[PDB]
Order: sequence, then structure tokens, then C-alpha cells
Amino acid sequence: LNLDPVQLTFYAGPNGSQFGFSLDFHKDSHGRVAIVVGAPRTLGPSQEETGGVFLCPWRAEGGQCPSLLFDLRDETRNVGSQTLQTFKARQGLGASVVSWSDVIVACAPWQHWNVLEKTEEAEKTPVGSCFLAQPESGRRAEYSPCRGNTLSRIYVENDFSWDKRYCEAGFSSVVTQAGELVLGAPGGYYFLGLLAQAPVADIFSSYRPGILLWHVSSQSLSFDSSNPEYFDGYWGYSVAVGEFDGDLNTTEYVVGAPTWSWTLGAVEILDSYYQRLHRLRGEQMASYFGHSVAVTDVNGDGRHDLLVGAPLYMESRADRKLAEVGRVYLFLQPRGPHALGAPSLLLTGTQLYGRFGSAIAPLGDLDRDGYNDIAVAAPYGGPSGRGQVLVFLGQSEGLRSRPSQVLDSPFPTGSAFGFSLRGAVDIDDNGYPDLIVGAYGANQVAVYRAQPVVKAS
Amino acid sequence: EVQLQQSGAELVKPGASVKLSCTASGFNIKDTYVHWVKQRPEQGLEWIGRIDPANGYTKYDPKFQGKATITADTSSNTAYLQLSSLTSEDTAVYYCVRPLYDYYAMDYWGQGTSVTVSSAKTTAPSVYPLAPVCTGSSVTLGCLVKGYFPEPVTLTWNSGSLSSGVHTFPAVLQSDLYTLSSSVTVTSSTWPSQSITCNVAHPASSTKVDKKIEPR
Amino acid sequence: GPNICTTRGVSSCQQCLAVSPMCAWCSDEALPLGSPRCDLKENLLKDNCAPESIEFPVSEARVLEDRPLSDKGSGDSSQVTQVSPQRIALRLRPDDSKNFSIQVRQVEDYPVDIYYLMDLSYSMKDDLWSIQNLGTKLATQMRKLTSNLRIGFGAFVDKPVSPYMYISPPEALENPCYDMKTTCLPMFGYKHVLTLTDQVTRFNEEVKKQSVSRNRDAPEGGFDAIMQATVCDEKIGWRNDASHLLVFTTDAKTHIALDGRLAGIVQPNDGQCHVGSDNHYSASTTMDYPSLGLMTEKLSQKNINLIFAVTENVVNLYQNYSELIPGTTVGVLSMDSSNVLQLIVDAYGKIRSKVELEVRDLPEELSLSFNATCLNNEVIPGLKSCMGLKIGDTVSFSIEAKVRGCPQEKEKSFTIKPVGFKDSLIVQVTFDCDCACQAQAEPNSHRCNNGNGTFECGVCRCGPGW
Amino acid sequence: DILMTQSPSSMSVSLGDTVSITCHASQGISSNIGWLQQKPGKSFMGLIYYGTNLVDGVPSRFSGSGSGADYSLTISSLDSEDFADYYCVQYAQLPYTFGGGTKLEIKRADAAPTVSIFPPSSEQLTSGGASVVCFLNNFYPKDINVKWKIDGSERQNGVLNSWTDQDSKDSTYSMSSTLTLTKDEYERHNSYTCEATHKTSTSPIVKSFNRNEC
Ligand SMILES: *[C@@H]1O[C@H](CO)[C@@H](O[C@@H]2O[C@H](CO)[C@@H](O[C@@H]3O[C@H](CO[C@@H]4O[C@H](CO)[C@@H](O)[C@H](O)[C@@H]4O)[C@@H](O)[C@H](O[C@@H]4O[C@H](CO)[C@@H](O)[C@H](O)[C@@H]4O)[C@@H]3O)[C@H](O)[C@H]2NC(C)=O)[C@H](O)[C@H]1NC(C)=O
Ligand SMILES: *[C@@H]1O[C@H](CO)[C@@H](O[C@@H]2O[C@H](CO)[C@@H](O)[C@H](O)[C@H]2NC(C)=O)[C@H](O)[C@H]1NC(C)=O
Ligand SMILES: O=C(O)COc1ccc(C(=O)CN2CCN(C3CCNCC3)CC2=O)cc1
Ligand SMILES: *[C@@H]1O[C@H](CO)[C@@H](O)[C@H](O)[C@H]1NC(C)=O
Ligand SMILES: [Ca+2]
Ligand SMILES: [Ca+2]
Ligand SMILES: [Ca+2]
Ligand SMILES: [Ca+2]
Ligand SMILES: [Ca+2]
Ligand SMILES: [Ca+2]
Ligand SMILES: [Mg+2]
Repeated sequence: LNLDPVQLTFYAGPNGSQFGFSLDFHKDSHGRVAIVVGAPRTLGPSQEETGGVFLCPWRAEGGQCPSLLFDLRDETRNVGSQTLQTFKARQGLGASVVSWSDVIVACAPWQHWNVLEKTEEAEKTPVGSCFLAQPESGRRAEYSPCRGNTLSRIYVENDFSWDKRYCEAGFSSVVTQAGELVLGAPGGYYFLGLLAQAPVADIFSSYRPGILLWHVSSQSLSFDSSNPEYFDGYWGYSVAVGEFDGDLNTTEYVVGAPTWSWTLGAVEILDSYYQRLHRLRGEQMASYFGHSVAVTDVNGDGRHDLLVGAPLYMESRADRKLAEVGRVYLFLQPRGPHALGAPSLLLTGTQLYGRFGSAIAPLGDLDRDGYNDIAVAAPYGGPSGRGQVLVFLGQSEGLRSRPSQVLDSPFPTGSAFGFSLRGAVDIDDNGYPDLIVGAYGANQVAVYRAQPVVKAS
Repeated sequence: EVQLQQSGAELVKPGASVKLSCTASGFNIKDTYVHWVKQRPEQGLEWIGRIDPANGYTKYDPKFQGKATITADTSSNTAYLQLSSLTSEDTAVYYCVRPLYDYYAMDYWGQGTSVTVSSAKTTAPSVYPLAPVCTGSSVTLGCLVKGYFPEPVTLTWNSGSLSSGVHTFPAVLQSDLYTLSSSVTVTSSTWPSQSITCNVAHPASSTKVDKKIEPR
Repeated sequence: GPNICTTRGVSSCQQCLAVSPMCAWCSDEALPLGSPRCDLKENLLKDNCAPESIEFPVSEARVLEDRPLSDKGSGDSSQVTQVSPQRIALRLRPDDSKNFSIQVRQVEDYPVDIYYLMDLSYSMKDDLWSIQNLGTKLATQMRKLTSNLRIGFGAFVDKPVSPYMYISPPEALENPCYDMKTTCLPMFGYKHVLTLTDQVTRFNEEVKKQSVSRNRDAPEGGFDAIMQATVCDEKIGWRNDASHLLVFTTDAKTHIALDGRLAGIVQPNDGQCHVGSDNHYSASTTMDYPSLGLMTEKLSQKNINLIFAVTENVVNLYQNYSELIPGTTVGVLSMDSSNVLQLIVDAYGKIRSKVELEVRDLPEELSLSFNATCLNNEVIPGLKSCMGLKIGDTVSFSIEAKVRGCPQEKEKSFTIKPVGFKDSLIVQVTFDCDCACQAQAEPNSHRCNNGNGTFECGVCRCGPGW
Repeated sequence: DILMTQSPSSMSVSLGDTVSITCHASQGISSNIGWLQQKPGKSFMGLIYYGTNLVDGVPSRFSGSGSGADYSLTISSLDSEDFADYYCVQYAQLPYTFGGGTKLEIKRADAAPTVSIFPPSSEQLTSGGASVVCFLNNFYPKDINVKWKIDGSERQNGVLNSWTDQDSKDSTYSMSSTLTLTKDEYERHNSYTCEATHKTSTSPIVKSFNRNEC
């Protein structure tokens, strides 16, 4: 409602770097807010795409940002009569970024890995890797839970059980308030998808450079399955955390699996031991239900609510015709131990091929009325197809079904404006939570500052 | 806290077999590689092999192929080392090892399990007093423990009353039997003035003989 | 007696006709003061109104093009007529309606294109061996239905990119089957092989040179190939005037839009052709799989009938996709494709067993209603589609157009076209809301309040500016 | 197999000293080396992994260095607990191989041994055996040589030696040499001598007795 679309702030990265593909707010040890931006096609030392991360200090005028440097060199370790190899070419560093406390986690989901042993090998595959930084101290750590040292023959003999070779760890990421990093790995267990969790503190204290294959004992990975409903489900394409079991000592996981059960799609809520508490099934095959997930209490009852995006949902129209527009689903959490019912609200896009619901950002309480609000991105929506972000205000019954405000992309065609969103942080310290919108196709990020309400809705 | 608790000392005969255990404490045995190492005083430290308890795959030094069989039971959080066709050179201390962080490292060690391979029967020691010959200001006595099996033996003077100035030497293997000796030094005005006795106990044969030192 | 024409108390000839289609207007001078000039045409001639000064539009519907339905779709450079009439002229006065008819024939012996789009991943190795004579065997069976058959061939596996593609050791790129005891082709996304031709032995000999490749994950990239085979008209060779059958054979799940992000591919599919002279899909590694809606848009635009010929293990999957891509057919393919011939013949019959009308460019104020006559002179009201038809059958539809009020534009046109049909019925609409006596009005008339008004159709009207 | 040559086998040093233990491999092992500590009569404790990385809980006075085939463990300012055995282990290749070891011993001033000889007991002779015992107590350094003489002529068969670890109190070493004969053979001769050769004297310390005579 009260985001200012007149005076924006623009940050920009190098051309072709996909700056803005992922972003997050970052607070330093003094509570000063900055913006961390992933640029997954930033050039590296060998003039080859490797990805990069930028840490943007808040400035009303925006501009260029300093790099957050990570080791971009391929590594080789000859140990235990084996050769361990990391491959960082086209790894997509910055394809996801997240901030927790004074730590930044930037992941390279397509970093490759191989183990050589005489004439045999593990196979050069995208296990993924995440890079951890404490910018103020310069500390660096890595986390790559799907690296193994098993040879190809063994996986074949065992019918590819517990095959983590194609995890793409860090595809999606989130950090619990207690500091547990939770990585989505949609390619884990031969494209079933897995989750990898470990405390940030333990990642740092157990990492040393050059080891390549080390133990993080407090880590916890999800489980394999023989059930074909999970095959090629990309469980972990998106991840989120929240409180859904009423016990405040446990943290619950929200996992998106947009191709679950032959592309029907699903979203699952789990406890920290990966036991399934709820499953929300998609409504329409290939709609990519679970592409994006969001957790926030929208109706002010203290209980977290779930939002699910299905950006390829095809809406039914006259004369038995379908129109791909995208859809968002709202599930209000019921009082006490009960199942999430049918959706409380359906939000459906209007622009053909707009992909409404590709990203969903909690905004906090934007208009300061007592109910939390959300922003939904249609990265190719709007009457011009340039991209659009729509704000929906919370209310006692859930959300308003019509948007209170629409942000039209200030960028040219193809910018994918909205593909990444983050809100609920006051970056200029004016008392209102603000919104950052990435447009990786234009290699830019737009900052929308919230201002006092003109008059309320 | 990571602790590797190994089984008690073993006393076996040549040609027989033995199975040592290494139970994980404060962690899951399935987490890391588990190695087995052999230690002898002369020959030093030798790596026997390793196992991945998650899947059972093993690796060995070809020197130990045939004698060592490493297994593991994740249910009981234990790793095993079976030794077959035992010989005298299999007498050693055996340690189970796992790494801390580096997959291939050797950081955490169990307390070790002593293995003794012998045909000897449980034989009681012969305790002999050692008095000097027929002068100075200091006098030295001794006690000779000969022909016992198996180890150990506890040796004290005057039932643990005389302690300072005593040297009990490590036992040595004398043809399938052990021999130990101990010395003690006091002033000339103490002996033969004050009675001194050598207290030897061999719990294996349940004997606690004591010999008083007498001059010549 | 008084009716709605008089009791309304109109002020002009134009307002009179807008009351009801039954009303008329008299422009005669010698008309009594108390007599209303807006009544039934019978009451005006009853009151000595000059027949030449009677404004009474009647809504009609005459045909302008009425070519006969063809009995054979063979021969000609597509002078075939499948819809009759082809063009009619419609005249409607305010709030009136007029009915008209259309005939649609599923013409016998109509040309047919069949493009065979084959999964050539490693699981289809034996399927290649059993279709080596399909080109000639298919020509034998389709010769009974059409005398203008063209067939072509294309093949797909998946996007040749990690992790779909094996990329180690270097030997595995030239031969993805290296770690087995065989050789297979390097991985390819989609390759066009044989442009649509009536020389069916070209099909046999091209297929006999084909071989499979191999990739890592079970879902394959066939939807990439369906798109390219649809929008690369010139290269595939679809004919303007022929049924287009795209036969898609696979035994596995399929990749869908937004899967490509597992290979770092985020760029949406652009729906354009990207198959150049080397006959391979060059955007396979840079562009995402297409979405169902985008596929539907292109299949409908190129009039392509997509056939999902898939094995029993994924029939339910593809039947469910078929319901989201209207007009698509599913057939059960045997595990070695040995039954694909009858599968194509059955699908071609099913495709030409339906006639469904579609309306394009219908004005807002116009509304249509349909009565269908299928099978045997059996009228089915409120229906604009027939099913269970056979080649050569003819159906018809009664159509009524109802206009609300009178629009600003007095001449519009719309189209009635059967789905997938070339021919169509163009309905040129004219809205008769005016009177002929208006074209001979008198501005600033001496008869109307000293030139302050206009004299038209025998009455005085307030001029412009009042 | 990769040979690990660890040097030196021992060193006599003092508290506060900064010592270094080297390890040389038969080929390159690119920092895939570990360092181990074994306190007297106890199990092992990890010190270093991958050449330079301290095991959790190890004091920072320990440090590892080196590359290629040559590495070093360095203890800065020795502590009392640091006097123990140390080993290197490579894991660049299977099988894992260890170094010969290094024992850190306490340094002190030289001390000559106290030699004491003891004829056979009455009880032993009555049984049929005869053991002459020779104690060599509280000497430093550990390098000592014993020699038995029967009637002035050297005797080598039937000797049983045993040494103590460095004493906790005075940091000296002690030794026990035992010559065992049959009662019959022991009586064919009269003089029984054990000679101690240490670096604290150019002339060996001699102690002897005569059978029957006393
Ligand atoms: C292709 O598309 C079809 C059609 O949508 C899919 O088939 C559907 O699959 C659903 C999930 O497996 C089925 O939902 C179940 O319906 C059960 C009974 O109702 C049906 O009644 C129809 C009448 O038309 C019959 O044909 C069916 O045989 C059933 O009798 C429910 O009992 C069932 O139970 C629930 O399970 C859900 C989990 O989904 C739980 O949430 C719930 O607590 C309860 O245990 C469930 O609701 C649906 O019946 C079925 N439809 C048909 C016509 O078969 C295929 O799965 C799709 N295939 C692919 C490959 O995409
Ligand atoms: C379609 O058929 C319907 C009946 O199924 C026709 O509607 C009837 O038309 C007659 C004309 O003689 C009226 O008298 C009836 O009142 C109508 N019945 C209804 C509306 O239930 C209709 O005329 C036909 N429409 C077309 C376009 O042919
Ligand atoms: O034609 C081609 O070139 C390739 O054709 C293919 C490719 C892959 C397949 C597989 O089935 C590969 N595969 C293994 C099991 N894997 C499970 C392992 C245990 N955890 C759950 C997942 C599921 C899976 O997909 C089939 C046909
Ligand atoms: C309109 O319907 C009548 C029967 O009600 C029919 O006789 C007439 O031919 C129809 N008009 C047209 C143009 O089809
Ligand atoms: Ca909880
Ligand atoms: Ca709520
Ligand atoms: Ca609000
Ligand atoms: Ca603000
Ligand atoms: Ca087959
Ligand atoms: Ca595939
Ligand atoms: Mg296949």
C-alpha cells in the first residue's frame, strides 16, 4: 500500500553477471543493515563464469557494491590413495544467499565434484557447495554435505541408494533463529531431493581449507525413499522454516517439491528430524506447486501461516480454454493440533505467462495496522510483460484478495524483475519495513522504501 | 564427548582366535571410518585396516590379509577386529581409531586392548630373597620373582610400608614364563636392625607369598 | 389499438425503430396531428400513409458465397470446400435477431502429414529395430484413407548438459555407453532427421541409420522437441492444406518448464524456432523446457494434432497432460513400439471424428446460440459440437445472432470456424438503425422554430448545440 | 608402501625448551600427515591433522609445518606433561604407515650408577637353579652396558636384562641384569662379576663375589 514507487534506489553489478538473482538483508554486529546480492554468472579469475557475491551498504542513491570475496580456485587433494577434485567453473556462486546474525551464506549449487581412484571414479557431478563468511572478521568456511568418496561401480551395484552425487546443495537455503543452516538439494538421492542441516557454528569450527572431505558431526540429512511418488520430485527446490506444531522449542521445516508425484507437486511440513507433519498437494500437474514457499502470520493470531506459489498454474477460461497465469495458495494454521485444511484463499495471476507466484516475500506489517503483509512477484507480468510485484495486506480472515499496490518493473523487457524478493526489514530506520526486488536479467536490484500511509485500507 | 571403549585384555593360546571390540561412546559408530592399529615395543605401530561401519566395506594392509577380519554392528555401536591362527608375534596392543574432521585422519584412539598369545599354564612365582655379600653407609637388598604366568604381580616392601628408594623392574619373558625383580636401598643402621620383607602377590594363581631378607 | 410503438411517444424516426423490431415510421407530410407516425406497418397503411414514406427495416440473412461441399479432398491445389456457406451477409435492426445455418463436412481423402517424433534415449534401443519398415507399412494402411500422405522423422533425448548428461571421463562425452560394453551416440537434445516427404522409403532408410544415446535421469526432453517440431514449419515441412499429426513416442516421464534450473537454465522458452542447417536444436543448453500453455499456443497456431503414443507405465501421466492440452490424443504404445502403426491409424480416426465450432471476433453486443444436428437428423439444442463422426460424414448447425441495442459502428464482421479446419464462415454484419429519410434532412429548416431546428423524416428536431 | 623416517629417536631436554621432531617420507605426501602423542603407559592422543591443523583441545604450543616429503612437529616452551612418545603417520596412500617414534626425556647432570651384586638364594639353590642378580641404580644418561664374567671370562648366555623408565623424582634410569645357571654349573666356578660401563667413568665399575667364601 505505502511503498514509495517514485524515489527508488538502484544497485547494479557487472553485465551478464545475473546480479540480483538472489538477495537478502544483512545486519552487521552493530545492527547496520546492508544488502547481500548473489550474482551467479560473475566472471572469475580464468575469465570463466563462476559466480560472485556483493555486499551493498545502504545508500539512498545506490550504485556499485564491493565484492564479498571467496576462493574461486579448483582444488585437488591426493589422499587415501584417492584424488579429490572440486570444479568451480559455472558453479553459480550466489544462486542463493541468506544472512543470519553477522554471517552470510552464499551457495554454488552447480559446483562439481569428482573422486579418482586408479582407473575408476565417482563421476563428475554437481554436489553443490555453500560458502560462509563473517564479513567483519574475515572468517571463511565451506559446507558441502553431499561430497562423497564412493566409486561409480558401488552406486550401480547398490541400485543408486543414498546417491548424493547430484544434490546441488544450496539450491535453496534458510537459517533457523537458533543458527541452523538448512540447505535444499533438489537433486539428492537421484533427483528425489534431500535436505541438509548443520549449525553455522559447527560448520565454521569443523572446516579447514584443503581438506575437501571432512565430517560435520552435528549435521542431519533427510532420508532416501523407494516410493516412486518422490522420484524426480526436486524435494528442496524451495525451503522455509516456521512454527507449526505448537511447541516453541522445536523448529519446523517447510520444503517445496514442485514435481512431486509425476509433476503434481507438493509442499511438506516437517519436524527437525524430517518426520512429515503435513503434506499439501498441488492442484494441477506441471503448475510447479512448491516453486516458492513463504511463512508468516498474516491474520494476527500468532500462528504462522503458509503461502505456496505455483507460477505455471493454468486458469480456466471461457470455451474450455486454459491460460497460464500462476497462482498463490494461503493456508491459515488452525488452533492447536490440527491439520492444515483446504486453502483459505487463492490468488490467481492475470497476465498470460506472467508466472504470478514465482516469488513470495513476507513484508512484515507494511502499513502498520497490526497484520503482516506479503509481496507476490509476477516476473513477466504487467500489461507490458516487463515484470510486476503485487502487495497483499493481511487481515483478520487472512489476506485481502485484491492487491493494495502494484510495483511495475522500472527495468526493460527480460529483466525478470521480481524473480527474487525480500522484505520485512527497515533499511533506512524510518519505522516501516522495506522491500528489495532483484532483476537479474538487468543485473540490478531495486529498493522500495515504505513511507507513512496516505490513507488506510 | 567422543570416546572409544575397547574390550578387556585377552589371554589366548597359539592357533586359536580372538575377537576384539570397540564400542562408540557419545557418537554414532556409523559416522566415520574406523581403523585398527597394532603396536609392539620393537616393531612399533602398524596400520591393520579400516572399515566403514555404514556399509561394511573394508581395507587392509596386505601384511594382515588372512589374519585380520574387521567387522562392525551399527545396532550395538561397536566395531570388531577378529584375529585368527594366532602366533607369538600377534602379541601386541591393539587400538581402534577414528578421525575428528578430516575423512582420512587418525585423531581419536581407544584405550587399547592387550593381547597375549602363549601356551604357558597359570604358574605361581618363586620368590627368592637377595641379601648382600659379607660395609658402607648405604645398604641395598633385593627380591627375585621367577617363573610365573601370566602377568602381573604386585610387589611391595613391608606390606607397602617401605616405598621411597625402591626400584621394581619391568617383567621380562623367560621362555614362556615371566621374571621380575625389585631393589631397595636404606641406611646401614636400618638393616639387619629392622626386619624387611618382600611381599609378592600373583592373583592369577591366588598366591601372596612373602620372604623376609636374611643376612649371610 | 395502442402498442409499445405509440405508448412510448418517440421523437424521431431513429428512436421509433429502436423501440421494437415490429415498429415502423411514416415520413409522410399529409398525416393527421393526433395520429402517431410510429406504429405497426399495417396501422400506417391503414391510416393512408404513403407506402414510399414508410421506414420499416426487416432483419435478413443472405448468402454471398455458397460453394458446394467437396466429395473428395484429393486433387486440387486445395480448392476443397469443407464449410458451407463460406460468407453470408447479416442485417439486424435494434434488439432483433436472425437465424442462419452452417454445414461442415469431414471430407474424404484429405491430405495427411505425419511427423514421427521419437524418444531415442537408451531405453528405446529395441523400439528402433521394430519400426524399420514402418514407413512403407504405414503408407500401405494410410493409402486406404488418403492419397496424399507425407511422413517425416525426428528424434530427441534430453538437454546435453550436466546433470542430465554424463560428463566424465572424456570418453563418456563421445560415447555415453562407455562404462557398459557398448557404444551409443553422443547426447543430443532434438535433431530433425527427415523433412515430410511422400517418398516413404526415405523414412525406412533414415530410421535404419538412427541409433540411441544415453543420459542420466529418467525424465527426458521430448517437450523441447514437440516445440521445435511445431514452430519450425519450413524445416519440418508441414503443408498448408493437410491434417498435421505429430506422433510423440516415449516410455518415460518428461521434463517440464522450470526443470531446467537443475542445469543452471533459467531463461524461459521463447517459442521460436532454433533448428538451423545442422538440424539440431541449438537452444537446448541455453533455454528452459516449454510450458504446457506455450505448447498449446503453438500447436493450436500451427494446427498440429499432438499424439502421445506412450507405454503403459506412463499412460496415466500423459492422459493427464492430454487433458491440459485440449485436442491431444493418447495411445498405448507397446514396449518395443511394435503396435505404433495401428496406434497412428486409430488416432487419425479419433482426430477426424469431431467437429467443434469456434467463434472469432464476435462483437460485444452480439450473442450466438447453436443447435447441432449430428448422427441422423437428430437436433441437439444448445450444442455447437458433434462427436462419433466418420470420414465423409456431414453435420450442420442452426445459429441465431441476437443484438443488444444498437452499436456505434454499423458494420462489423466475425467468423465461425471448426477447430483445426481450414475453411470458415465469414458473417458480415450490418446494423440498420437509421432511416433513409435522414440522408435528406434539412438543417436550419424554415419549418422548425425559425431555423433553430432541423427537419428530418417529417418532424422537427433540435439542431446541434441545443 | 611409504616409509616414514622419524628423527630423532630420542632427545634429552628441559622445561621451557623449544624442540622440533622431523619426519621424512619416501615420497611426497602433500601435508597428509598426522602427529600423535602417547604419554607413558597410556593410550594415544591426536595432536595434528593435515600437516598444520591442531586437534580440538590441543595447546597452541604444538605446531606442525612442512611440505612435500619433510615435516616437523614443534613444541614451544615444553611442559611437564609434554615428556612422552611422539609419532608421525601419513595417510596420503594406503596402507597408512607410521614413524619409528620419538621419546622426549628429561635432561639432567650425569650420575654414575650404584652397582650391587647378589649371589643365589639358599631356597633357589636347593631347588636346582642359581641366579646371580646385578642392580645398577640411579644413573644418567641411559646409555649403559653390562658385562658378566665367570672366573674372569666373559659370559653372555643366560643373561636377562631389564630397564626402568626415567624416574619421576630424580629423573635417572636404573637397570637389572640377571645371570641364570643350573646349580651344577654354578658350582664349577668360583668368581662371579658384573661390570658396568658408563660415560661417567673411563674404567668400568666392578662388583663381584666368590662362591663358598664370604
Ligand atoms: C492422473 O489423474 C488422475 C485423476 O485425477 C489421478 O487419479 C487420482 O489420484 C488421486 C490421488 O492418488 C486419487 O485421490 C484419492 O481418491 C480416493 C477415493 O476417491 C476416488 O473416487 C473415484 C471416483 O472417480 C475413483 O475412480 C477412485 O478409484 C477413488 O475411489 C480417496 O479415498 C483417496 O484417499 C485419500 O488419500 C489422500 C492422498 O491423496 C489423503 O489426503 C486422504 O486422507 C485420503 O487418504 C484420495 O483422495 C483419485 O481418486 C484418483 N482419481 C482417479 C479417477 O483415479 C492419477 O493419480 C493421475 N496420474 C498421474 C500419473 O498423474
Ligand atoms: C434451437 O432449438 C430450440 C428448441 O430446442 C428453439 O427454441 C424454440 O424456438 C421456437 C421457435 O418456433 C419457440 O417457439 C420456442 O419457444 C423455443 N423453445 C425454447 C427456447 O425452449 C430454437 O429456435 C433453436 N435455435 C436455433 C438457433 O436454431
Ligand atoms: O534412457 C536413457 O538414456 C536413460 O533412461 C533412464 C535413466 C534413469 C532411470 C532411473 O530409474 C534412475 N533411477 C535410479 C533409482 N532412483 C532411485 C534410487 C533410490 N532413491 C530413489 C531414486 C530413481 C531413478 O530415477 C531410468 C531410465
Ligand atoms: C431460420 O429458421 C427457419 C425455421 O424456423 C428456417 O425455415 C429458415 O431457413 C432459417 N433461416 C436460415 C437463414 O437458415
Ligand atoms: Ca515447533
Ligand atoms: Ca495465522
Ligand atoms: Ca498490514
Ligand atoms: Ca523503512
Ligand atoms: Ca524398449
Ligand atoms: Ca533425462
Ligand atoms: Mg530414457
